[PDB]
Amino acid sequence: PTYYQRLRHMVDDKIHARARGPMQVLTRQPVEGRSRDGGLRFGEMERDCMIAHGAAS
Amino acid sequence: AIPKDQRATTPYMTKYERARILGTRALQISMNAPVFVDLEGETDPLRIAMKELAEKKIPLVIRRYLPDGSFEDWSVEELIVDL
Amino acid sequence: NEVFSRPEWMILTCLPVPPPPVRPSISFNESQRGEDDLTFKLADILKANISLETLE
RNA sequence: ACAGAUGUCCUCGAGAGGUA
DNA sequence: CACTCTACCGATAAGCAGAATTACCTCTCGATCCTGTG
Repeated sequence: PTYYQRLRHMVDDKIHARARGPMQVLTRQPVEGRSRDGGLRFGEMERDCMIAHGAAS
Repeated sequence: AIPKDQRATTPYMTKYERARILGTRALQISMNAPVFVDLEGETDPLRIAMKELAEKKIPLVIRRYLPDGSFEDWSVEELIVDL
Repeated sequence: NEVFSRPEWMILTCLPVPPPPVRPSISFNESQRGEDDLTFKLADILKANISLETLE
């Protein structure tokens, strides 16, 4: 036997998926946060990795 | 300007060129466009594009731009596909 | 530049105002309306200009 | 002569606590 | 031949300005008065 604890992080509270959700007002870009049905952020690292991959389209 | 047929690039097809022609042909076949090969029971546009490229039956022209601004046109059928 | 950027154009004599899309108004809470900081600053500039014109 | 209501998303700057 | 400041650049020494990994989750607050009025 070994003592084990259950942490507060569960997959049911972290799974997200968006497809043409709510829009913003100023920048007209997807909103922030999972609770607001937001979208994932494409950072500069992802951009330069895709540049290195050569996928311009 | 176009370098006549005293071209000096490579007589083979690069990976980026292969991807671009495959994507363009896949999109064209996905839309209602003529196919110049025997589908032979294939229904995915990308696979139809590869089948067309197998015997160089794609009527596409590659325009390779020199850094100065000149460009030479290379036909798909005359480009060796070794990759 | 002779046509694109002259030295005498470096002094601001006419100030364009951004359109409402540039500085939109937030929803605030229920039955509450607020304005962006750009709108308040533009109103302050207009008030200062009017005061200067009247004082002159 | 005529003519009484609806259109879907609102915060925003911050602060704190954490996950890789 | 060095007498006095005149014109030149070569060091030294303090003041500014920027900028600091990426992505994600949750809560919690604040968006205004009073001297001056009829």
